[PDB]
Amino acid sequence: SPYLITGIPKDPKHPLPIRKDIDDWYLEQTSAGSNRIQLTLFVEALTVIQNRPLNDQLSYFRLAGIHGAPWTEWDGVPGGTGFCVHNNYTFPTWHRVYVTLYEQVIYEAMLDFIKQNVPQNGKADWENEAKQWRLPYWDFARFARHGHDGDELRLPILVTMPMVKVLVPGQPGKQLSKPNPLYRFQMQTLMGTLERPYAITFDLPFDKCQSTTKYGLLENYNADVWADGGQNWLRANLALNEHPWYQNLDGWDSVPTLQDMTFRLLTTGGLNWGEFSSTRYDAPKNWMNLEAIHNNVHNWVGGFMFSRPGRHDLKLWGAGHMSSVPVAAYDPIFWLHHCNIDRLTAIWQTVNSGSWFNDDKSKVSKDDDLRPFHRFCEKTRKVVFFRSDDVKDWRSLNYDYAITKDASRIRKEISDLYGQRTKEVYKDFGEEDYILSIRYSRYALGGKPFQINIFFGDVDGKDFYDARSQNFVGSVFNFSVLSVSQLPARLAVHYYKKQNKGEVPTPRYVVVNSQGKAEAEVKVEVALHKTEGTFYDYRRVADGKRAEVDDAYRA
Amino acid sequence: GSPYLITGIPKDPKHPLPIRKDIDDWYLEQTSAGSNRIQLTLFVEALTVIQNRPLNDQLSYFRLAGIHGAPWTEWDGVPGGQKDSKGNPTGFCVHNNYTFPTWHRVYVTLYEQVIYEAMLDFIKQNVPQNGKADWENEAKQWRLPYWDFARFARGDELRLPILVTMPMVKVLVPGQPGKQLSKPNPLYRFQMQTLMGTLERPYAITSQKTEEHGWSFDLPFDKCQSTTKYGLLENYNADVWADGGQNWLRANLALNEHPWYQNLDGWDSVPTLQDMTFRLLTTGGLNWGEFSSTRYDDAPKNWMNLEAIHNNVHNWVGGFMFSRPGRHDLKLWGAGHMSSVPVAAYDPIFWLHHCNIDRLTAIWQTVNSGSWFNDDKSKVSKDDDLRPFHRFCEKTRKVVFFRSDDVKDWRSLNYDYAITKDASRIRKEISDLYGQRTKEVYKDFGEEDYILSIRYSRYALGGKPFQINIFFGDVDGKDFYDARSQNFVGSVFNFSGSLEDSNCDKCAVLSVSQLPARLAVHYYKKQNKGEVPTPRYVVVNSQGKAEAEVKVEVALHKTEGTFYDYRRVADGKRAEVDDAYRA
Ligand SMILES: [Cu+2]
Ligand SMILES: [Cu+2]
Ligand SMILES: [Cu+2]
Ligand SMILES: [Cu+2]
Repeated sequence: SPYLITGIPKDPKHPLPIRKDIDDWYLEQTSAGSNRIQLTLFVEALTVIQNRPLNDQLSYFRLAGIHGAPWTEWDGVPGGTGFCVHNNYTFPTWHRVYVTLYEQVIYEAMLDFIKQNVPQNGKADWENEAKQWRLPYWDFARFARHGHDGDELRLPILVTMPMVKVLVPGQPGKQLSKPNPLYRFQMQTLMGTLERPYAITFDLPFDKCQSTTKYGLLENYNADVWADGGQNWLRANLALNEHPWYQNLDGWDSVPTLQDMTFRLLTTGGLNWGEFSSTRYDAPKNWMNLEAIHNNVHNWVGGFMFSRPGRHDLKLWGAGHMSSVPVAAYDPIFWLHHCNIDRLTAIWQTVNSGSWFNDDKSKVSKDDDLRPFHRFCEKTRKVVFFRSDDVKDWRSLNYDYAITKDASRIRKEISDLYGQRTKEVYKDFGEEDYILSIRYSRYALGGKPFQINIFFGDVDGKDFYDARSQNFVGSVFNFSVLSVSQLPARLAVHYYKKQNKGEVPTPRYVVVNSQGKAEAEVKVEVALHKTEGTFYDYRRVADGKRAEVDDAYRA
Repeated sequence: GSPYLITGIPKDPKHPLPIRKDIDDWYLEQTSAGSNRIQLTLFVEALTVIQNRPLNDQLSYFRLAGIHGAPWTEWDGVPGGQKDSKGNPTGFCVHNNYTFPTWHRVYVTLYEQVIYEAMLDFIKQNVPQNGKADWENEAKQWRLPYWDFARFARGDELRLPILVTMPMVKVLVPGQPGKQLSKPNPLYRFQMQTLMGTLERPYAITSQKTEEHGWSFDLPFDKCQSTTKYGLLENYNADVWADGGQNWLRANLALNEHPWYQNLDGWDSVPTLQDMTFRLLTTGGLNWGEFSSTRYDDAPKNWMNLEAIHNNVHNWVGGFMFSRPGRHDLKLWGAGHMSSVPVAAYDPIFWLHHCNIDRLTAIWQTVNSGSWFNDDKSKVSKDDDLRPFHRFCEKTRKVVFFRSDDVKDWRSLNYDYAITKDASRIRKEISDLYGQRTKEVYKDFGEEDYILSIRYSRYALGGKPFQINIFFGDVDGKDFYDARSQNFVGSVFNFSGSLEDSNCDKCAVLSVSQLPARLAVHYYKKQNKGEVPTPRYVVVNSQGKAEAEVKVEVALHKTEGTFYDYRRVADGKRAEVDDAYRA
């Protein structure tokens, strides 16, 4: 302390190693053409980091603690209202440094593991693998690879495995199945009981969790179930593949909204940095932003609803860490999600070279200290805080992405990964585009999170939640001066028009809280906009209206 | 060593006949203000010890579970490797025969006894001298809790036990009052150190894929290190199958299966499992052969049987479909150990399920006291050796196998159930626990009853499992699976295994179930001008495809007045599905 964040140190033998897609990396590592060493190193190093004591500021707990709860100091920097930047233009750059911190800590732990565990004849080889390793990213917008015995988005293979097989150093040809540190983070006692001042202690019972969970916290189950609510990865995958309700009807092709949004984000030109970088709002075509997409992914991975009114056999609710800004960083997938958010930023930067804190709005924030992150400044000869300009070129942190390495085919790569399905399905219909604009206050529920669901047509007063809900079009999640997001609406409008003799729909919205109830006093500005031509001159064509729900479902 | 005499927990005169408690009530008591938490600690610690015993210890968890089915080895000196008349591997368990309840009664007792013996060891080893008397007192009161699968958990719904849904559980630290430690919960799952397909010879869990003859399973159980509920799905990386998880919410959903229409607005629901259980316990006049088994030997009202209900619960807890054809974002399939005869006993909930099956047998015996292997068909099986379970015959002074008469009075094994101890109240208790909701919902409609009869062959797919789904109305050709499927009425699961005739001479059978249909008929009539529905059936395999060649006799029957004299009113017909969904 101060812990100097440098990125993995430069070695001439390892020029700008890449952060790989975690699925591609896992498949590579578990093939006979791999020594399986990088997999073993990541698992063993992250296990050590997770098991470190709380007084160790490089423990997993304390590293995750930087983001939000328990709101303590870190690296001598006063804390406590966490350190993470949200709803501001430094959202991408603060998180760029945070991810690099995690990567660097893991690398250092890998080197220690080698020193304590690897025989002499293997040390050079194991060190060599550690120096080439970079933190993989979870490509949340790319169709998963599978046997096809359709295509869908998925959580990483590794995140869905409670156990993982790794090498046993010193015993050639021997492998052992061990608990997988990417599956969850678990402490030895409930997090609400940790020694002061680190206790996690909220309208979700995170104090009653020993393990991080995805969708595992539901009301009206015994509280001891919450100690480890499990990883409902199939449910998370379902949420990640959110799309309009009509697409589940026979005869229609589906397009995951997350992929459509990500394709739009990467291919739409002309945004300034303030528009791209954040939900912050002090041109609705420009409201598709990195942070809003990131917010929905948090929601879809973790779940935010603890309850639902009424009677339901099929229960699609359930809450978990990733939906909650104070505790999301405890879930190991947090870091892989943010690794991809960093990749998306790098891609956008590559195809928008001039647009860096350029506009009058974001310019104010450019020189913000990115607390609590320290580095040694070459220009002033002293320890300072990171600033956004320090990480404009992510390569200065000694990592890269394949997609930005060979950027000569970047637009082709973007289309191949994120645009094929959208184009395939859109091309069946007329050359017009529709988008939804959404503007809200993140503070509208006193700071509490909520979800804004939009519908075209009649709203089921007892089912206004998800893609299973009649006439659902899409959602915007308040992960928590206004905030904005954008949704694709082209295909949902087409369907509505087919049922309603060509009429444009009124966007109807419901604001849903963590109890699954509709909030009547949260203002949301929603509008539908149309342009001629396909997205790959928008005009407002319908104003939003709040939908009513059943009395028992009202907050 | 051998023989291991199965006696039940030894008699302690301080506590003459302790009760096997409802596992949720017991857990709630053990964690409530006022409780010492000693029994919970003992069960967790003892079961953990048993689970960690080596494969060559026949009292290890693995070897006890191994008695039921795979890997089909010897136990207590009784040889394994049995093959049925078609060459299929067969284990010791009895299915589709009238000794189904009595074989399993002894099996559950074995488990309980082994756990109790491990509790005494734990106390002698870990508990300080000044606390040994108190801990021994609790161990001697403990009996294996039952999972009441048909009781609303504390709207109302059926649920897996609280304890089974907890990956971790807090237990006492013996030498330190007030102190607890969270430990992995041995009731959540059973996990070995390697994939079960790679265990030391001869214990590996392997299918007949590289065997000389027979069929046993095709789900990738050889690729599991842990037992799983709904965790095995096709088109995911095989490393996910090492531990597919406990999808307990999905299991709860299956356990609450009811007709499709009940999810529409304005309708009250009744869980079919509870309605079936209430019918099973209250319908008079069945003989032992009718009650005890799915086995049919040559009146549909008497086709509601213990084994069929048990079969459906196996399916609902574990899942049996590995895949589904076509495009589906919401994935309701997924398979696991409890659906599969060869490996179900590895899942710790198996024993709690069978504990309740034993309790249901005891309840039924209590209110049908003159019906014990009483009919010509079942009397033939009364004296079968319940291999591999040994006991001492006092009369001949030799070790013999258990036989059904030895366990007619379960109290001879030194346990009881609250519901059979206070027998004067038994019918009121059955109503309070299993009948209140059925009666409240039925009362809104006409005074008449409808039931579906189902007769099938367990061996229709060469031993493979399948599920028979019944519908009233048009069947969705891409969705013919469960309560989410349009017009679904109910299901019958073929908990399939070998022919279990290994000892028969070479030179020398149908199954039945019954479904409630009253409420579904009411809804169908409401949508079709009062028309009586033709039951439509689809036979579904593990790949989620319809088997057109599996023959099923389905009929709808009606009586005047409520069940709490049936006449056939419609015959069933097979429904076709989409071409891509056809086997
Ligand atoms: Cu953040
Ligand atoms: Cu985030
Ligand atoms: Cu059995
Ligand atoms: Cu069974």
